[PDB]
Amino acid sequence: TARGTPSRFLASVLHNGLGRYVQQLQRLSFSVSRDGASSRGAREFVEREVIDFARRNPGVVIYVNSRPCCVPRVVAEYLNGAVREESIHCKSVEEISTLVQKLADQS
Amino acid sequence: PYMTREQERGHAAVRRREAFEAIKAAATSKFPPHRFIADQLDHLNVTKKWS
Amino acid sequence: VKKGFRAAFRFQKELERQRLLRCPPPPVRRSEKPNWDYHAEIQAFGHRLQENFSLDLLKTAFVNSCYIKSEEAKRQQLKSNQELSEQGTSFSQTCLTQFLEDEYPDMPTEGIKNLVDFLTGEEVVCHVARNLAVEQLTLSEEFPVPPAVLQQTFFAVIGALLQSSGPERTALFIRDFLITQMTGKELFEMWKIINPMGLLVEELKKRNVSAPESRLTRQSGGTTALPLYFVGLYCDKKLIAEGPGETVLVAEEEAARVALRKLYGFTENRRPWNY
Amino acid sequence: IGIRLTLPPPKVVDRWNEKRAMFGVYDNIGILGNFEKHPKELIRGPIWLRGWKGNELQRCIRKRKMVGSRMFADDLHNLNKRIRYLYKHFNRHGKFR
Amino acid sequence: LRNRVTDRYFRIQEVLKHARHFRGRKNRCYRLAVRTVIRAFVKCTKARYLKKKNMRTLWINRITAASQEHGLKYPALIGNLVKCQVELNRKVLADLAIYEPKTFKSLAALASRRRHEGFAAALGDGKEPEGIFSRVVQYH
Amino acid sequence: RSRAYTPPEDLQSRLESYVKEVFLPSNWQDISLEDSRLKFNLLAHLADDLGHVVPNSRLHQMCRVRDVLDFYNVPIQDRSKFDELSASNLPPNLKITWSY
Repeated sequence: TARGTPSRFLASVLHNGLGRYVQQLQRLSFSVSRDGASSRGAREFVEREVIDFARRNPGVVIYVNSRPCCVPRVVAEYLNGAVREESIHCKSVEEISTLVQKLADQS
Repeated sequence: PYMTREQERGHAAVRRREAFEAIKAAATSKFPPHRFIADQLDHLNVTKKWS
Repeated sequence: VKKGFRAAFRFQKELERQRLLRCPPPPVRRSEKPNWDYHAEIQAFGHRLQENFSLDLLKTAFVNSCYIKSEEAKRQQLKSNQELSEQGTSFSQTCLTQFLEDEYPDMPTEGIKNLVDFLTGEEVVCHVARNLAVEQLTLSEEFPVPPAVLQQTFFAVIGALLQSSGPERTALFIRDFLITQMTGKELFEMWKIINPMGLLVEELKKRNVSAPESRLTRQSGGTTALPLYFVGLYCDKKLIAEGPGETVLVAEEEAARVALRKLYGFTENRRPWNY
Repeated sequence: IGIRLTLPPPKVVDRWNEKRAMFGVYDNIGILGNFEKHPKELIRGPIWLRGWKGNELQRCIRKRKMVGSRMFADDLHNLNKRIRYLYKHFNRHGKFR
Repeated sequence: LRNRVTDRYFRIQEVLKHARHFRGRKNRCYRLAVRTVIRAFVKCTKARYLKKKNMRTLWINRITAASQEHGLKYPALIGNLVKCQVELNRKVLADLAIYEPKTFKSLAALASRRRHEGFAAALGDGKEPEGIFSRVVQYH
Repeated sequence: RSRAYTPPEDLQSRLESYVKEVFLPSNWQDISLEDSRLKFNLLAHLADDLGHVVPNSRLHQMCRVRDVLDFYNVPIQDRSKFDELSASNLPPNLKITWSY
């Protein structure tokens, strides 16, 4: 509900559309299990989409730690000091790519 | 009415007949779908790893 | 004792989250947190604002003097930051004065100087630099960064941009990042003054207009605790201003401020900045 | 609070134990061993269900009719009661008939 | 007990996180919290429709206030703003009334002018030249 | 010892010499490998020389010398995914870590 959840007003970071559009996404941190099914499609993401996505927007830093993890992770850190961590456990390549585009598109 | 009862007799029987043969052909072609080796091997793909 | 492992591990993670909530760790800098490479991230900082930088000049702009002093203190157990900061501050003040007198020619030099000192002050520059990844790439002593060090770092970034790709691109950078902080803010929330009635009298004397008459137009509930006085300020048989207030003196002061906004062109309905 | 505080000690599983590494051997002793022995002759357990499968009532009937001559007295009485209850349940109770 | 529930605390906390701002044992006891959070979610679901209805009535009240401030009425203002093909809605009209009242006075003058044009047109019945503001713009 | 196979540019002449000494006529691409001894000798010589061995799964796929030539002209290369991603001309905002 809305009385149990805190609310805010619509705003921007530093008037993001006035002079120029600044990509508000600093970073992204996948942790990818080399041997593990849970990061399986995520591995294929590292095989196929992450290079093209990185060349699509040079203002974003992408780290793949490739540690022996059990749940793979994307960490979208932003210009205003906000960090949003999401799990890419057992999700397909195209839908992970849409999630990454969601992370890049937002503030 | 633009037509009498005698004028309208049989004037759209052809289209009704073809519509019924179409829905009949749709009804009589209910039969289980094909199976592929590629789907079985694609589920075999669940333990792809890196090297 | 229920057998299993997943529920216990989930409860361990929730206990970790609640322990971090009840007693947060001190804020460590981004450099000694994982997933940090300085060169790729300063390149992404250059490409993020959509221009090009000379990477050595930007790297020398992001390194301070107290950092060098502390590193030479710690070696017993690099270029400075001053010249790029000086060039950036000088060109920033000059460009801000140019922009503020270009679109607002009726404003006096004192108000333009105070507007520039507001846009180059610690609050505006620290608010801009904390949302442009200047603080994370800043090599400073204590985290959180003191405002003077971060201000010098931001103006050194401006100076490095000047030396890299020209005064036109740097003027555009200042236009899109320092001007945009005065949108939605009134003149006297930036240029604070005391007793604007005498300054209005001086301004009208400079315009060779007779001294204004304070004149009570409207009012409501004068003998109550919640009055509503409009006072109009009149010059040559006609008003130059009208302002509301709770008392007569406060309404007179507010109408004087409205008069200063109207004669200097800083009304609420002025022409917006052309980006 | 119905959950443990500390994580349990790690369950070490030897996947290459003597039982695990050679599980399933000789299960095709009939089709490629000249049929001298049946695979149901290689499973170890109670003598009334070596190579046989049934529900609870058939299991109880077979257990009685094979080993009830040497069961314990109260175990015999409890199994007779279980047989009687299962007869009354399977033949007189249910949804489909 | 071969396999009993080990993941029960988190279901309780998944329910209880929406009851933390309640009064009395609705915020602690699980039964009361289940019933009251169920009721709260259904109330939110119907209160979306209630929000739309109440905000339309608030817009109508504000436009009626501004219209009677300009001497008009709400039915006259709306019915003779739609006849000028001025297809504004109640939210924009309310916002113009609250913040920008010279535009709303111009809209009220337009509505009253169209009202007098239609009122004179419906009085002198027959073939007559239409009013200047009473013309319609046909779209084909 | 590795799977790293780069097909030699003059492998044509080596294969000609090997089919010459293990047997013979023109149109050598269509010589049948139906005899087991000839296939064994040819593939053993090729595996001893080139260091690349025909797998058991592809041993029945080849029945002509043309299939042998087509098998030995494909580069099979082996490295970790660290050595493949980092050598794939990464953009300067991609940093790849391997804690193994």
